[PDB]
Order: sequence, then C-alpha cells, then structure tokens
Amino acid sequence: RQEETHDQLSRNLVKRIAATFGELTPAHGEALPPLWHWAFFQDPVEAAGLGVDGHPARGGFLPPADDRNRMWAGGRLEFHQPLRVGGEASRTSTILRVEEKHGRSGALLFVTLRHDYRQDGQLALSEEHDIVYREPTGTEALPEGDWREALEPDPVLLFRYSAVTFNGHRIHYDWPYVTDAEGYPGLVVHGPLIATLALRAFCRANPQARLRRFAYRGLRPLICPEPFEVGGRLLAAGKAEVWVGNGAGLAQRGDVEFD
Amino acid sequence: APWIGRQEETHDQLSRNLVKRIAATFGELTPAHGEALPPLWHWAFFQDPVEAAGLGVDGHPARGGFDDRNRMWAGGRLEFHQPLRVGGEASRTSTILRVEEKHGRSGALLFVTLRHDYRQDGQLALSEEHDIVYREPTEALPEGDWREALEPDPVLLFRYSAVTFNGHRIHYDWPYVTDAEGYPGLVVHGPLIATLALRAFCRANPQARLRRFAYRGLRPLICPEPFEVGGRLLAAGKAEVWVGNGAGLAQRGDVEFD
Repeated sequence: RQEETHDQLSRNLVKRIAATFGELTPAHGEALPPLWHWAFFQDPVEAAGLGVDGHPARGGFLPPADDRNRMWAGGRLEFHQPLRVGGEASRTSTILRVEEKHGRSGALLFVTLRHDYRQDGQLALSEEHDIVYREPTGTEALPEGDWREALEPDPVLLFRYSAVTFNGHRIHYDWPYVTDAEGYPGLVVHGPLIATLALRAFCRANPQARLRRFAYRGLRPLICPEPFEVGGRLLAAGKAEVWVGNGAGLAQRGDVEFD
Repeated sequence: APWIGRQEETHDQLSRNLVKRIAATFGELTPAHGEALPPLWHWAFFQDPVEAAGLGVDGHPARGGFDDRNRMWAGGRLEFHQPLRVGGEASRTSTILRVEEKHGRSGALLFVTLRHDYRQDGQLALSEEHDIVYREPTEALPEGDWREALEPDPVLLFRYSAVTFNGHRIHYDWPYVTDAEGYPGLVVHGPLIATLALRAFCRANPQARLRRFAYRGLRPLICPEPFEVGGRLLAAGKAEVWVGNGAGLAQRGDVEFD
C-alpha cells in the first residue's frame, strides 16, 4: 500500500514554475510557494508504460481498455510549514479510497490519493487528491468578491504547466486529441493550475495570511483560450472562499483557512 | 554595440530529478548519481526561461533584435572533452559567434550561431556551436551498418519540449504549427532526432569514445510519420549518421571518435 519517494526541490525547476506563473524565483532555503510542490516528486514511465491519454497506463482498478476520460477533480491540503527551495523532501503516498458514484453522463470512478510531505524529519504538508474517470460529457454564477484577477490562458501557459509537472495528459496540449478523442471543445486548463491561481490571488489580497488549509473542487472544465477570472472573499477572520469562473459560470470553487 | 562577443554565464545543477524525465522521454535507463550524463542530454539544463509576459507569439522568448519569420534549430557542432556528471554543478559560458542577414529573392534570411562552453569542477567538459535560422514560412535513405525504427507521437514531442522547457509552439500546438507557420503538422525537434541519431551510433559502437559530433537539418520531420535513424563507419574513428523515411533525409550528421 504505502509508498515513499524522494526529490530535491531544486532551483532549476523552481525557475521554470516561476516563469510559468510570472513570479519571482525564491532563493535557496526560502519557501516554495503554495502548490508549487506539484512540480516535484515525478517518477515518469517510458512510453510503453503510457496509456493512450498520455498518463501512465490505466491500472487494475479500471476495466480493460477503459475509454473514460480522466480528470483532476479536486483535493484538500493541510499546511504545517512551507517546503523549502533547494532542500530534499520525502513524499509518503497511499491510495486512500476508490469509489463508484453515479455522474451526470454515467457512472464515474473516484480515486483519492493521500500524500504526506516531510523535510528534515518534520511533516510540512499533507494532501488529498481526487482523481475521476467519467464518460464523455448551468453552474453558479460568478459572485462578487473582495479581490479578483483577470486571466487569459493560452497554449504556451498550459504547455508550460504540463512541462513543470511533467504530466503527459494529452488534454492539456494535444488539440486534435482533446477534441476528437475525448470530446472537449479545446484544450483543458488544468484543475491544479487554476487552483494555484485562485490560492495565489487570495494570498496577494491577504499578504499576512499564514495558510492552514485549502480545499478545491472542479465544477466544469475551463477551455483554452477563453478568458476567466479568479476571485474570492473573506467569510470570517482566518476563513475565505475562492472561485474561478467566467460568463458561463464558475469552473472551480475552493475554501481557505488561515492564521 | 557589436552583437557578437558579449559573454554571458549561467549556472545549473545537473539534478537527477530532471534526468529521470529525460530518460523516460527516450525510454533509456536513468543514470545514477555521479554517472555520466548521456550525450546531448545537457540540453535539458541551463534553462533561464522568461516570464510569460516576455514571450513572443511563437512561444520562444520575444525577439529583441526585430519579426514574422519562422525560427528554426538549423544544426550544430559539439566537441566532447569529458562527460558532465549527474548531480554535479556546472556552468555554461555563452556568446553570439556570428550573425548574417541576406536579403534574397525568398525574403530575408537571418542566420545566427551561438557558442556555448560547459565547465564542471574547473574543467572544460563540452564545447558547442548552435545554428539558428529565421526564414519566411515555406536524398533517399541510404543503406548503413545500423538502423533504428521510430514512431513519433505528440506525447514524445511534448515531453522533449518539457525537459528542455522549450515553449516553441511548433512542437505541440497543432493549430499554430499548421495555420500560423505553415508546416503540415507538429515538428519533430532537430535536437531530439540528433540525440536519437547519436544514441543509435553509440549503441552500435559502445566502445567508441565520442570526440566530435556535427548535425544539420535538411527538411522538417513531421509527427506522426514513422522514421528511422542510422549511420555507417566511414574510416577509423569516423562515422556518418542520418535520420529519414521514405520521403527522404531529414537530418544528417558526422561523428568523430576514438
């Protein structure tokens, strides 16, 4: 069940994430910005090990030759101390739960991974990640908030985010595939990309906040290159909500707790 | 004022986490800490990407010496002094060696040659020239001593762009590469097929100690067309390598070794 892997949070890759987001590259020993840890702990497989969608070949939990579309659906993180640039870190991972649910387009499989990240023998971060497999497929409207950021995705941004995460999933860069093969209108803006943007905006609007908890859940896919915004609002001291959306409604919602 | 001769230095760590991603892209073994970085994998490193706001429309950094022309990796030459070590620090000293613009009947052609010298632990490890061409949008496969058959796909191309953190849209943005730059499909990277061509030479001659490699693109290789790499020995310590398919050669190169 449990698997422990290791990585260096090396500055060369941190530079590439920072450039992707248009942000500064922290120096050795400084805090890895929130959710940039997704660029690390990658153990990619050779092509023979890959599935048609570019991800690692679908394993035992799925039926043979599963045609369903895989999606990064949401997750939850608990923040204890920042991981630090230039240091090593271990990730202890486990499949927490697998579950069949009944979706709008048919039955969808829900996989929840749990990861614990340690540095210098201390737990820095705990995460749950929800992965969904669903069949080829009226959200809440964009509410008013205390901050907002307008964004305009393009394929270079999406390609770069896939690059720093070394995610082979073809829905983020292979336009003929994402349309003809899995039936989307165009490229999908990564769930974790917009989560990072929404959390980043909260932090900008709240620079003294010290993150304790972040939850995010996708509602509908965002398609490149349609403009969108990230927003949020304080609900109470140390409590905020965030969202990602546009004129067609919200694509992602999330919850922040902080000190 | 003179564009050539301005030296710039950059530093990196040849960290194994990115070596694993290169190894996976190529389906090769992942060298252990402290072993040799395989030939031409140095291209995954020394990346100083620019922020999204300083990117040109083709996904490369914006042109400072301006504009609408296609940029292409034309060729290069390398001299191998000693292998770079996985896990070590390394430095690259770079300069513009030569610049030429010709205003001919097919538009203006801008040719640029960069020089890179790579040092590790106070020793020169590798020297490189890289030829870049800017140009307005647009032989048979010989018999040899060795050959390898290859089928490109967009994941491969995406992965090679990822490890080189190369934003150029011709390697992954199918609507751009066709409509905007006039190719028939995704372009298989020159450096990628150069790595494949040299790697197949090293496979067929595992005792060969590389001294020099030269490569030149001849025509774009388009994904997903099957292609093959090969080459043959010309003389003691001399080989030629090539990349091509039924449609003709896409790249040639020369290997000197001992």
